[PDB]
Amino acid sequence: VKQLSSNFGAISSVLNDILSRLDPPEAEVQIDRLITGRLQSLQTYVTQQLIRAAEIRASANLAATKMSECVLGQSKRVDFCGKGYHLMSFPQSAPHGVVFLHVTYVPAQEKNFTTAPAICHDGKAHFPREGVFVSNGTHWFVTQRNFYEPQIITTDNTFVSGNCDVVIGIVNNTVYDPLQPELD
Amino acid sequence: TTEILPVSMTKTSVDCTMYICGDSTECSNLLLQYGSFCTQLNRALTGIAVEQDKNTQEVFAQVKQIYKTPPIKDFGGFNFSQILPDPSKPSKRSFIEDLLFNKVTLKQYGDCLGDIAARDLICAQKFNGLTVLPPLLTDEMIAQYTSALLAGTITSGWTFGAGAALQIPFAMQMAYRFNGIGVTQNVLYENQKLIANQFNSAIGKIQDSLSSALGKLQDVVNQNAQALNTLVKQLSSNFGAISSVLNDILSRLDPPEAEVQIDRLITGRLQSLQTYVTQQLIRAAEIRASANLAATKMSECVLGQSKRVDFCGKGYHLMSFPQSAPH
Amino acid sequence: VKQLSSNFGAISSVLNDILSRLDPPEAEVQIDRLITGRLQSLQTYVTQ
Amino acid sequence: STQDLFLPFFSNVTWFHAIHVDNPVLPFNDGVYFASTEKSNIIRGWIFGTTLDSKTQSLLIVNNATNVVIKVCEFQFCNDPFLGVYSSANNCTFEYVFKNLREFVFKNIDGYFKIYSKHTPINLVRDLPQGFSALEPLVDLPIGINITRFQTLLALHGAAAYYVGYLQPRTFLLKYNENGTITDAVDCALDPLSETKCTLKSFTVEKGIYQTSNFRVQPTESIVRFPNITNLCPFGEVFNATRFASVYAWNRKRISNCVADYSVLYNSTSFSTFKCYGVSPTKLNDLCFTNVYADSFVIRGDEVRQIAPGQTGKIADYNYKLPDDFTGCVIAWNSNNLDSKVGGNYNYLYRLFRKSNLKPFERDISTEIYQAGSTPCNGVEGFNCYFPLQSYGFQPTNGVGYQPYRVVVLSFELLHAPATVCGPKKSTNLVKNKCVNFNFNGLTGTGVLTESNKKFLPFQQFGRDIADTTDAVRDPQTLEILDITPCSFGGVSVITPGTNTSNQVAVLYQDVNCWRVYSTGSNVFQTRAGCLIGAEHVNNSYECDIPIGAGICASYQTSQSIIAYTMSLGAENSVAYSNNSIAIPTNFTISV
Ligand SMILES: *[C@@H]1O[C@H](CO)[C@@H](O[C@@H]2O[C@H](CO)[C@@H](O)[C@H](O)[C@H]2NC(C)=O)[C@H](O)[C@H]1NC(C)=O
Ligand SMILES: *[C@@H]1O[C@H](CO)[C@@H](O[C@@H]2O[C@H](CO)[C@@H](O)[C@H](O)[C@H]2NC(C)=O)[C@H](O)[C@H]1NC(C)=O
Ligand SMILES: *[C@@H]1O[C@H](CO)[C@@H](O[C@@H]2O[C@H](CO)[C@@H](O)[C@H](O)[C@H]2NC(C)=O)[C@H](O)[C@H]1NC(C)=O
Ligand SMILES: *[C@@H]1O[C@H](CO)[C@@H](O[C@@H]2O[C@H](CO)[C@@H](O)[C@H](O)[C@H]2NC(C)=O)[C@H](O)[C@H]1NC(C)=O
Ligand SMILES: *[C@@H]1O[C@H](CO)[C@@H](O[C@@H]2O[C@H](CO)[C@@H](O)[C@H](O)[C@H]2NC(C)=O)[C@H](O)[C@H]1NC(C)=O
Ligand SMILES: *[C@@H]1O[C@H](CO)[C@@H](O[C@@H]2O[C@H](CO)[C@@H](O)[C@H](O)[C@H]2NC(C)=O)[C@H](O)[C@H]1NC(C)=O
Ligand SMILES: *[C@@H]1O[C@H](CO)[C@@H](O[C@@H]2O[C@H](CO)[C@@H](O)[C@H](O)[C@H]2NC(C)=O)[C@H](O)[C@H]1NC(C)=O
Ligand SMILES: *[C@@H]1O[C@H](CO)[C@@H](O)[C@H](O)[C@H]1NC(C)=O
Ligand SMILES: *[C@@H]1O[C@H](CO)[C@@H](O)[C@H](O)[C@H]1NC(C)=O
Ligand SMILES: *[C@@H]1O[C@H](CO)[C@@H](O)[C@H](O)[C@H]1NC(C)=O
Ligand SMILES: *[C@@H]1O[C@H](CO)[C@@H](O)[C@H](O)[C@H]1NC(C)=O
Ligand SMILES: *[C@@H]1O[C@H](CO)[C@@H](O)[C@H](O)[C@H]1NC(C)=O
Ligand SMILES: *[C@@H]1O[C@H](CO)[C@@H](O)[C@H](O)[C@H]1NC(C)=O
Ligand SMILES: *[C@@H]1O[C@H](CO)[C@@H](O)[C@H](O)[C@H]1NC(C)=O
Ligand SMILES: *[C@@H]1O[C@H](CO)[C@@H](O)[C@H](O)[C@H]1NC(C)=O
Repeated sequence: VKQLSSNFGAISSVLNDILSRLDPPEAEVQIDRLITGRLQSLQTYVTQQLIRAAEIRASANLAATKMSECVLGQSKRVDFCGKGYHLMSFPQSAPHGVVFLHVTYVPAQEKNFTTAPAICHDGKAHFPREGVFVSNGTHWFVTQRNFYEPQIITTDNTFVSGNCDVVIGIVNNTVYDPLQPELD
Repeated sequence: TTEILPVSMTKTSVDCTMYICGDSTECSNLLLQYGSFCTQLNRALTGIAVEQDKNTQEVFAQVKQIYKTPPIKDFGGFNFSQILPDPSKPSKRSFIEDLLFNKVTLKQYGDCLGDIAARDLICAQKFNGLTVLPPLLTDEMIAQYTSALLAGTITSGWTFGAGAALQIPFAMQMAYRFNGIGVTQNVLYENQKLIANQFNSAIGKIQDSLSSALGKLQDVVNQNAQALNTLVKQLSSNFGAISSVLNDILSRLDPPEAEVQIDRLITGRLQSLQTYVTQQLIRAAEIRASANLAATKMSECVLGQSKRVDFCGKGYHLMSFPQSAPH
Repeated sequence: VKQLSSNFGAISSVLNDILSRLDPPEAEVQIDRLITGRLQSLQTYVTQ
Repeated sequence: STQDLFLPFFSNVTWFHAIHVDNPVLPFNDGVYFASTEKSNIIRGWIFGTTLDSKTQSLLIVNNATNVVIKVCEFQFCNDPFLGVYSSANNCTFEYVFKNLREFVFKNIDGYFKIYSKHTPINLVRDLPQGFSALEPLVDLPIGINITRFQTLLALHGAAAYYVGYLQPRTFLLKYNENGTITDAVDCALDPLSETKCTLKSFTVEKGIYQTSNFRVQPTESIVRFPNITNLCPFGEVFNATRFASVYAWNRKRISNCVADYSVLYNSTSFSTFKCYGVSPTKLNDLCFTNVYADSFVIRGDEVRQIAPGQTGKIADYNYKLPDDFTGCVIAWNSNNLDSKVGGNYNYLYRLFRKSNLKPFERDISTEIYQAGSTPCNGVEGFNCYFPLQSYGFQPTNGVGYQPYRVVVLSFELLHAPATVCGPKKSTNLVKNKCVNFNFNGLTGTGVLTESNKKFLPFQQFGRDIADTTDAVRDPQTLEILDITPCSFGGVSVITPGTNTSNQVAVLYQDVNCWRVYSTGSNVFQTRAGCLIGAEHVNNSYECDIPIGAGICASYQTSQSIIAYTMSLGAENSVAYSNNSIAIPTNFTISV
């Protein structure tokens, strides 16, 4: 709207001022200058609208992917659905857009333990099935990686592979084997 | 294996009157009728310029804890000395970053006075209103960010990307990652020396292949330079006027007859500036898509272990390490 | 192809019609109008 | 926004008193702002003029006890005029018959003397007051004189004080309220802050960093360098020759090494036709001319319109042809007294017949019996076999169309090669290493001149770069090569905490190593982004508030001031790594 006051090299930017005081053959050249200038303005507007629409289109594709993978499922890709281990998401509509509420899980209070890769019982090497071996200082337990829940090392809890001569930091401890008491 | 990504481009600004009129007062009085267009062009350019800093922030500044690598380098036989910062060079850059920075080749008024002008291309640009603005983060700050990311990954695995960094021995982390591709831990623990030797040899191959590659990063520099030099060359067009030189027209012609020629030149030079700004916008959109991809890779390959095929290399992904490169 | 019939403020859109009936000094201004218009058309095509 | 002659904001005005317990003659440069603080009607009027001594014309604007009198005459003004002015007033062309702030603005443009004014109630004792009030048009007098000086007319027996300021061409941003009155303005060239206000087209600026404009230097001197020429051009054997040539065998004469001062023809020669191609007649006095030639002939009066580019007719087809691209002038005058004889003057001739049209600047003198049809002539001249040339019968009693006219065509080149004609203009000294307006052989520009190592071949005068602008020149006096450099270079930025918060700003000069600065002040600090002026540097490291660049940021802190620092990247914490040590979380957090 503001660019309508440009002369573009004509006597005035107002058509009615040119049409009075000038006859058609001399008014035509001035009108032609104004026409060229105003077509250029419209062209610039349309080009910048196209570039902006492309950016909004990329944003909307991202929003559709988030709706599919965070709201309609649980996502394992890191930082796609918030900070932390993603639990669930809820959408809310906003004017011209969307807001996502990401509920995630955050590990809170950490404690230090000494750890070991394997346990050497009887010339055998025992490895955790799905946990880690830790020590409170005097005793040895197996736990899960993301929450502390200590447990006694049993044979239904580890698995054997090879002897104790190859693993770098193996330690000596006993494995319960929870069948011997029952057989007796 | 290595993957190269562009993240940012050169920031530019234009003095519209300096380009169109030079030091001619009459041309400036004539150009006062087109001020809205120069303001509009500069708005578009400033949008591009702030977007570049936003791109760099999104790729490199994810974590705000600047971790330090431990003095004791006991990582189970893995040797990361080639990607950790050298504490003796002025720039605290790793060996590989120093090699990479030497493979891409990127001013006072008294410095170029007389002959030096119009010979040196930068001064020819600067005498016509075309300036290049410096980025917000220096190379040293980006190197600091990358070293923090590296120290986090090799001392705490993937825990520092979800909260506080929890330390774990490096071999036990490697065993965890073997669990994540479907291989039991004992394979790693039994074959640990072989695995460490293979990793060290592969890093050596990367190093020896770089000192001998970065076309994706050189073409961005070349494109920006070529556009600015094309703008400088387009000042010799008549656009249907008697000459392309304002001073030649202003002598030999009186104001009423000089105005029509000056008007032709003004229209032509505004069109040139407009074309430059449009192509800069399209290029900035492409660089923005590339930087979004780089941020996603940093999140999913460096701060975690990815199970999507071919996103983080060829084969079953184990881990990734970032290095900064110019742009 | 269709945009070749625009005058762009010239007497005609056909070069051969202008070149007959007009001498070089007066034909130059009309030809200049046509040249500016057709360069603008090519530019718009390349941008889109 | 409007560009016009205004009084700049915060200027330095002169102050004059009439205190018992001043009416000097002042300059009138480009228009005057006149303010008057009164309570007793002491200031009564003005006189405007050049010499004010009856040799020239002067303007009197006086308020006598009863009337307002405006006169334009030749006055013998008194040395000390007052009320309780002049002696003579001979040739008059135009005639017409502290509690107060009487503001006037006086302008003199294109023969019109323009007056704006406004009156305001005040209550003060001294010093011109604060505030804003726009003056309205009062009168526009068609006097048509050359005002250069002026003098105030006071009255005698009282307390009065008057202030004088001078107008300059400026761009202002004026504000109109909903009633149509100007209530505020911004001077767009006072400050960089004002420049960002002008660009954003608002009176309010938000916090940030803005690019303003490249650093500009205005020229101090003007220089002219023309060759050493002493002789005057031969206007007397070109325009005052006793015999002219016939149009078919037209004459061409070389002209060189002479000053082209044509004002000597003002009394000499009245021209019915004088038209110039490729140059404006008002620039002839400031130019130097290359390859000058003069063509002379005599034609009939009706045929003069044919001596022009792109013409038809027998003169323009068989006798004399001009190029389509012609630079030069055509001059024609009636010569009935010289070239008409009572019996009939048959000395002058033309070509009536030619197989084909002539090329530009081609002469044909061939007298070959023209064959009209078939049946060759064998040069015998009969039916369809005509003598090619024909003669003009010039008699004193011809109609104006049939009378003789003398025609001179001047052909030359401009601003490309060394020249030797060079119209009347006095040369100055050559000054170097300063931005100066310059004129070299008619080519005008602005810039800084330096000694050059370039060696020109003898046939060249100017040197041009890739953008086609002239960057080297041979001096026409000392024959030494000089380089030309622009004097506007370097980027500028302004840092503001917001106009709402403060008016204090900082300025960054991107191409200065700390002087091409607007003001030095204090707190000059050097960064890789440039020289920063107006900010205090601290040794802390905060988060980035306003980005300056190259790692440097700025803020407005606590007394309040702008501080510049190096941005911090975050907290530093080292991980407690060992080869047999793990850390397990014991509780969790649920975060949205
Ligand atoms: C490590 O854990 C062991 C096993 O729980 C702890 O030993 C127990 O201590 C409690 C408290 O005195 C006794 O009631 C249990 O009977 C003990 N169990 C066994 C098997 O001895 C031990 O105190 C912990 N060590 C440290 C340093 O905290
Ligand atoms: C774990 O137990 C094994 C055997 O049960 C220990 O290996 C023996 O250690 C003794 C004393 O250190 C040596 O004299 C033997 O030669 C070792 N090998 C055998 C008996 O085959 C091993 O040292 C223990 N690890 C410890 C205590 O950290
Ligand atoms: C880790 O790798 C570095 C570099 O590959 C090793 O340092 C090199 O060691 C050799 C001797 O084997 C020297 O000749 C080189 O000059 C060393 N280069 C540098 C840059 O120091 C290093 O020995 C490897 N192992 C450890 C434990 O650091
Ligand atoms: C102020 O000036 C005016 C005009 O110069 C004077 O009016 C003229 O006075 C003379 C003398 O009586 C008359 O002959 C003219 O006809 C008057 N012109 C008019 C009225 O237009 C006036 O007298 C002056 N006032 C004083 C106080 O001197
Ligand atoms: C300017 O005033 C002078 C002086 O009166 C005028 O010159 C005289 O005018 C009278 C009036 O006709 C003549 O009789 C004299 O011969 C003139 N010359 C002299 C020397 O007295 C002159 O005409 C006035 N100019 C204008 C433009 O009005
Ligand atoms: C210049 O001279 C040439 C040769 O005399 C002219 O060309 C000839 O023109 C005649 C007709 O006028 C033809 O019959 C010949 O065949 C032409 N010969 C050649 C070699 O072109 C030419 O017309 C002359 N140009 C002018 C402007 O007079
Ligand atoms: C685990 O964390 C929660 C909070 O995140 C603890 O619950 C808080 O306990 C304190 C006192 O122990 C109360 O004052 C708060 O009101 C509790 N908050 C809530 C939301 O109930 C909980 O005690 C922690 N558990 C352990 C074992 O540390
Ligand atoms: C774990 O041990 C390290 C070693 O000193 C210590 O710095 C750190 O604070 C400990 N962590 C906890 C949670 O106690
Ligand atoms: C851990 O380091 C100690 C020396 O500090 C070493 O004796 C021990 O064998 C190492 N353990 C492993 C598993 O490498
Ligand atoms: C505008 O005009 C109205 C009506 O006369 C008046 O009340 C008001 O004070 C004027 N000024 C402004 C700033 O509105
Ligand atoms: C102008 O020319 C006329 C006629 O020759 C002569 O009388 C007059 O004095 C000249 N004027 C001057 C002084 O140039
Ligand atoms: C032209 O020459 C005649 C010849 O005597 C002379 O009378 C006349 O004044 C001259 N005109 C000039 C030189 O302008
Ligand atoms: C012109 O004048 C200058 C200074 O007066 C002198 O040095 C020079 O020799 C003269 N001649 C030429 C041809 O420049
Ligand atoms: C400014 O010049 C000084 C003195 O030569 C130099 O040490 C410094 O490198 C320059 N500053 C910058 C930012 O280059
Ligand atoms: C900042 O540090 C430098 C060097 O460490 C010192 O010279 C300067 O005085 C310090 N500035 C302040 C304000 O303490």
